[PDB]
Amino acid sequence: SGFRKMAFPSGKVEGCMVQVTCGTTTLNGLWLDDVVYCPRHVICTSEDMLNPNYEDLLIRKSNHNFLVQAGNVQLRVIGHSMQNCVLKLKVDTANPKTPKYKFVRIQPGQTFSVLACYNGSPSGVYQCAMRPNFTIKGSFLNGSCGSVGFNIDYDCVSFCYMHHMELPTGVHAGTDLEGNFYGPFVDRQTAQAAGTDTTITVNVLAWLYAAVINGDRWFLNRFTTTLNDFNLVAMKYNYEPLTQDHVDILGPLSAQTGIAVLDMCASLKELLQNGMNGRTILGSALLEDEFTPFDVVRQCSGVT
Amino acid sequence: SGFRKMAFPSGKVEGCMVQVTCGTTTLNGLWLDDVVYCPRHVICTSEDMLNPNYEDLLIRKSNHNFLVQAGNVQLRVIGHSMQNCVLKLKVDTANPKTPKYKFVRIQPGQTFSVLACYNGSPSGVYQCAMRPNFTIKGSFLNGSCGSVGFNIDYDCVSFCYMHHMELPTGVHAGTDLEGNFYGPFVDRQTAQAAGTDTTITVNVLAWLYAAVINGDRWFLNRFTTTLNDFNLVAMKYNYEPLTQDHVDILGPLSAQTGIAVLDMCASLKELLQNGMNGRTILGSALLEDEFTPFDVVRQCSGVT
Ligand SMILES: O=C(Cc1cncc2ccccc12)N(CCC1CCCCC1)Cc1cccs1
Ligand SMILES: O=C(Cc1cncc2ccccc12)N(CCC1CCCCC1)Cc1cccs1
Repeated sequence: SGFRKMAFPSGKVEGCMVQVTCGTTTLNGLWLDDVVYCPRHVICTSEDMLNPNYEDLLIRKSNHNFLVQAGNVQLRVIGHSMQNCVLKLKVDTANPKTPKYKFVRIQPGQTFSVLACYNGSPSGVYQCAMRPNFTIKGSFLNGSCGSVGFNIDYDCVSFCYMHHMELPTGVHAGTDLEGNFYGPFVDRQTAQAAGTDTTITVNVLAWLYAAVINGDRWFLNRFTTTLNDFNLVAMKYNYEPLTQDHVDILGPLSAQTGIAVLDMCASLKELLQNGMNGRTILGSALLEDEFTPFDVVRQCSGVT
Repeated sequence: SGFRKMAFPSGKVEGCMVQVTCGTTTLNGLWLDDVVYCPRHVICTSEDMLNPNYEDLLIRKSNHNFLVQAGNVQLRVIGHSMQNCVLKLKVDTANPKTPKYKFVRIQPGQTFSVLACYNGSPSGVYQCAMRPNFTIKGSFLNGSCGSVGFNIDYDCVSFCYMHHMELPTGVHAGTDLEGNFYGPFVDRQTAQAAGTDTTITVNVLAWLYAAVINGDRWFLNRFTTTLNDFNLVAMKYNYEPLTQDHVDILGPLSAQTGIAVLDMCASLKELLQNGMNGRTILGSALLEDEFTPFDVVRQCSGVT
């Protein structure tokens, strides 16, 4: 029992973190096989960020201008290319610690673990989610760029995010491991507003199911609702619309607790309309939306 | 910017996790050098837990009754002893992945990372704190015993906790790596009530400092208070008394923000007396107490 914001063990990803320096800029790189993946803004100075032309800036760089350090040993760069907003630095040594891996592009509402790094060294691990506005509410300081987001399925590490940016609003933006930004963000130091940060309804429902499993049942009411009625209330409260795909995805949690999905929706509806009244659910005073139904099942079953 | 409940990278501790089986009971062990540390209740059946006499139960066990598996390879047990509530299983192979380590006994209010394990395999990592009542609010299922709590200082892993128990209240109890329980808990399946779970005031103040650094300043008021006046309010709200040692420990955060410790105490006092009014601080609707002043500084500075 007990329910925690849990991240995947970071060991497999720590073994991939390297330091990439280009000129006076230093950030993190991900070393998988004989390729080092890093944000392309490693080639920029702070002044360049206002209006960078990456292709032109890259012309003035050669393999030897990219310094890659794994531990206290330097890696030899034998090739370099730009794929969208990431640079692929081909090195002469395959990473002996390369885990089994995939590059996946996640959807909003999907959660992942981040291994925050500075100078190629891991400093911390936390769990977060891709917000519906395509931002992540991370914890990143200057130099954290190149830190990655990932999920683990037994032994396979699915890399889904690479950190690139902090918007003026203090939220974060980044790309998948192919260099494509999540959302409409660009790697320029320019006015970029995130968009409405809606609550991930399916994740809130999953977390309400986790609360019932773990004993917090005070919020359970005697009502039920329909998808349409529930969505009228969800829209008013800046909650994402709930689909039949979401109801289907909550099926196993519905079965384990004996609580139909639409009954849990009615309980959520009253929590939105009446507030918590100074009460908590799993030690939280707000409705948590950064646990997917898969995370709730994984944590409550004990997947290793 | 951004502030997250961050755990230490778990890699160094993942390399120590082994599976210990005795008879029909299986739990986790910590393999450091040629010794495997595990809860002594690995020798008990579910029936034995009601009234175990560990010394007598242990007499019927020999080195060969303890099965240690690291990965898919079995380790040879060449010696066994009971130190308080942990068993030390001497194996014939020193762990090739032993990090630099210490066994420390933490105080209440101190935070640590837990690598939750099942069958010697890591399943997740989260950050928690030793509560003032000596319980931990973890996330542990049956089979999680032997999972450890730790802190990392650069390359040294300080092991501070080993999971043993879940109290009827759903909270957790465990020992330091010498087998001594935190608090008055015993490894018996018997009625054990935790005691008042007070809020760690010094940690709440540290987190209020983190909020100011990260831009959430709405709670800052025009008042100040004294340690005695503040403590009269803190007692009423089940908050731990604040000492001059705590004020001293908050000095660097006070300096970085320009906010005197007693001014932050007055802000906290009004938050306790008036509530949040539907507002949040670092995306939380309650006052967070599981970040020490050291954690706030570490996260805000970027210690690797
Ligand atoms: O946002 C960052 C990094 C960053 C990330 N997370 C958190 C940050 C916190 C503080 C400062 C910076 C942070 N950029 C890079 C900073 C420069 C450092 C020197 C060399 C040239 C880049 C600016 C842009 C990238 C893309 C579009 S604007
Ligand atoms: O509390 C646990 C483990 C546990 C921990 N965290 C979470 C748990 C969740 C569910 C069940 C159990 C949990 N004990 C061990 C369970 C037995 C399993 C079979 C063999 C004999 C022991 C009972 C006691 C230990 C000390 C005093 S009473």
